[PDB]
Amino acid sequence: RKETYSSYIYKVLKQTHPDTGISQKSMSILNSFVNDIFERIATEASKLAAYNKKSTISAREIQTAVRLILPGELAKHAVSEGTRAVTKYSSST
Amino acid sequence: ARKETYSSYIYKVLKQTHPDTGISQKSMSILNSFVNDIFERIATEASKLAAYNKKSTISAREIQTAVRLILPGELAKHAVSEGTRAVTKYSSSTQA
Amino acid sequence: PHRYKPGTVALREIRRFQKSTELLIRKLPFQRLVREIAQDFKTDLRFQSSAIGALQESVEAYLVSLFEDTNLAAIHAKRVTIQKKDIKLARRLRGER
Amino acid sequence: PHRYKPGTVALREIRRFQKSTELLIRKLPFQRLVREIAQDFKTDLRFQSSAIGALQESVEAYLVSLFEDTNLAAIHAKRVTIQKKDIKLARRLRGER
Amino acid sequence: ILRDNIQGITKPAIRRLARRGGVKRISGLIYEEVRAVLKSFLESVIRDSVTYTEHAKRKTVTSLDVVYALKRQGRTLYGFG
Amino acid sequence: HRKILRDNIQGITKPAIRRLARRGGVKRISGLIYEEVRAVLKSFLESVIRDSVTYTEHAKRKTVTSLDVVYALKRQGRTLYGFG
Amino acid sequence: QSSSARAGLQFPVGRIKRYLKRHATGRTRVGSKAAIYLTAVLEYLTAEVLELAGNAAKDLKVKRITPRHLQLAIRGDDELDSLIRATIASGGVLPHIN
Amino acid sequence: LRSQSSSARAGLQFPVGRIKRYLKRHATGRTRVGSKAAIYLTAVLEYLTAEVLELAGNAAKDLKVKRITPRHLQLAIRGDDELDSLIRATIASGGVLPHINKALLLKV
Repeated sequence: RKETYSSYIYKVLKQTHPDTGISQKSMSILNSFVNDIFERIATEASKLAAYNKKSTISAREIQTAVRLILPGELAKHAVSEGTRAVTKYSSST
Repeated sequence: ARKETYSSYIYKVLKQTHPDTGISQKSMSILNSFVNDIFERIATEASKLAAYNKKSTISAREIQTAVRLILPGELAKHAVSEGTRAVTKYSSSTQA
Repeated sequence: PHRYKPGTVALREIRRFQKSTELLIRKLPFQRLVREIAQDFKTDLRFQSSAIGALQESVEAYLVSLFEDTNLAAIHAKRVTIQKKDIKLARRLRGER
Repeated sequence: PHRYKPGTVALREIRRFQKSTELLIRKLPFQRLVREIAQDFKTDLRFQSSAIGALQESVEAYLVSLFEDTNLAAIHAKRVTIQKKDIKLARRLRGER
Repeated sequence: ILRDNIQGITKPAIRRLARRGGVKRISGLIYEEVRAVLKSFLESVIRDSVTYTEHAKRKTVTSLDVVYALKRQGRTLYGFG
Repeated sequence: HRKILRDNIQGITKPAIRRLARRGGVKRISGLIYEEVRAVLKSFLESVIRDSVTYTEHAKRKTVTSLDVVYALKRQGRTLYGFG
Repeated sequence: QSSSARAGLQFPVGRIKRYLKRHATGRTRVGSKAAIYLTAVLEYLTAEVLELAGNAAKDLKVKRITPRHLQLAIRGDDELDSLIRATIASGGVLPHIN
Repeated sequence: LRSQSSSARAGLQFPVGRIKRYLKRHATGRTRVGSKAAIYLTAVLEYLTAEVLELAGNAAKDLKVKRITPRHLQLAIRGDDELDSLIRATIASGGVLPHINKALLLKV
């Protein structure tokens, strides 16, 4: 389907410093890495939650996915806000 | 105390290719690890390119494509020859 | 007394490893060292023994890959030994961090 | 007509190109290149502009990687030219095929 | 028209294309082995190019499919379509 | 109980490193290949124990198998064969 | 009321629900951990795109053009090992010498 | 003579219930034809053979009767036809191929 991420890329670049601009062609680069590391964390999360043969994919296997591929420093502050935002969904009922 | 195993069909096909030899347990484990990971990568890219073709069901043309794109040319011509030959044989499903 | 060249340990030791594929590194010191490097990240880990066999031949395989490439990288430059620039160019071309 | 020493002019042309990011090989040359390598092993098929542009992008990136680490392998041997044994040692350290 | 000519005689572009990275003074005879290595790399990418095209069942080529092939050979030239 | 155990990190030594080193093929060694084969088995083995025992602990599991470390070796891209 | 905002942060969750369904294997996936895929994508894309502010004194150029983002993605050694064999369309190389 | 489709309706030798199981365990979407798929039995048959025939090749070279692992690594590095199928080839206690180089020997 016609479906991208580039608008949410643009909202992100605005919730940076809003002074810059998304360029004409790097948003394709941004789309390509967001979906390819999306797909590869999906692959590893699939088979890592498939090795314990548990039916769903959920919290424990995703934080172990997003630690077990990406390297050290951005991994551990990544999983810090991972726990943050997943509580922040449950922050309300 | 309950495990799926590969070794049985392995030793019968080993004894039918070559008649008269013996096997060993760790060598049994190395070739059953070989057969399940070669299945593993054909299966992963089979699902991957039956995904990206925007087509909905896995098919023999799709996996003949898959086995062409994963293994090199010598066993490509081999594996496609008995791919077509096996589908000739099981496609021929008659009363006799 | 019979005596023959220091440096001509080469070919007899070539065959002397090469006929056999038994695991080179001595086992339970290697168990101790993998236990010690593992012991300072997370508690109470054990090993399964064939896991030790797995990581043992993993380090065997990766080391033989390493100094096979430093062997021919040493002969790349008219040199007879391996030295530190050889292993450092191997760790240039490794591609893995 | 005053033009002084060669060799550091090589260095300013070094920095001249790698400041820039122009697609460095020539277009219809790669066009006829990729047609006349594709048409033979599999039969007459047609191309699209963005696909062929991306595939010589692949060609550029791969071969620039291989000659920079070929340069490192050449300067291993304390030497400043580029010669063939550097290239095939680079191809071999890079995973033969 | 379809006749074979030799584009293996590409262009001597490497005496600027090796001028993309820190190639010092060059000293030559590299033309034939840079020819060999790039012909190996292009034939490697083009046979799985046409492999997806026969799985595409239409006689053009395209960019999303070329990046599918390009990462499945591992040498993923990322980011074009 | 505390299991305070320090260096075995040099513990395979000059005959051991020379016997693995010539097992690879090289027949002339220089006098300081101690410390670099030290440091590189440090690097490679901490990589494999990090990824392996971290998702061993993902398996709710404080005790390692062998199938976890072979799945980690294939995760790293150096897929070992034949221990399951 | 709105799922990105009932979550709260600034990525969409409703499409990655079925984009995980698009890719899944295990016949079952949870309806509550969309909340972490958006957190993953938030963190990694900000942890590259905020570094693009380091263009400023080296470009004084207001959009984030194609050589330039890789031209500052390189010195993130913590970054380059996440696009390892991956390489740009028309990006350049960080220069150096002997 | 028999009214039983005896699972080799092509005539192959690997278990097809296992092939139906492995296809519905890679299992991405929801409808996946398990009837056609004996054309992957034929590939796992072809390389059963593309290892065991050079097992039979180096079976003479060691004068054994029982096939084992170092001969498995010499057959895993039989040739460039099969190096590349298992790009990372290291099997357990496989050892290496015998190789001196032409460098070190100089008649000294």
